[PDB]
Amino acid sequence: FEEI
Amino acid sequence: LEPEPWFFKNLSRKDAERQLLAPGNTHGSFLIRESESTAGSFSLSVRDFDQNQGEVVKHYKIRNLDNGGFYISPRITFPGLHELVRHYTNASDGLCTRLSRPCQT
Repeated sequence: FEEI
Repeated sequence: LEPEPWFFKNLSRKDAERQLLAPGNTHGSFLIRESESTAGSFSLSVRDFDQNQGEVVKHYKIRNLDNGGFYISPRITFPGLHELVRHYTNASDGLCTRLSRPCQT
């Protein structure tokens, strides 16, 4: 999961 | 029952990648689907263009606010998905790319  | 163009209820993470990387789709192509991870949560899947990998799909967990609401980052919450999608469509504001067109099928 990519995050900000 | 009449979902949004970007809402793919039962689409898995793997097919989300497969569908978004398919022709007809481009940079900023995305969709929201049920999360593979948590109870009643949803995930955002977005196609992004980079230098080394070229076309790739990035997945974000969309968190639930207790008693209603959604956010990807704690510094900005939304009362609903429509608000969240409209927000990231007009500004990446931390995301890999701006949300453009929903995944086309």
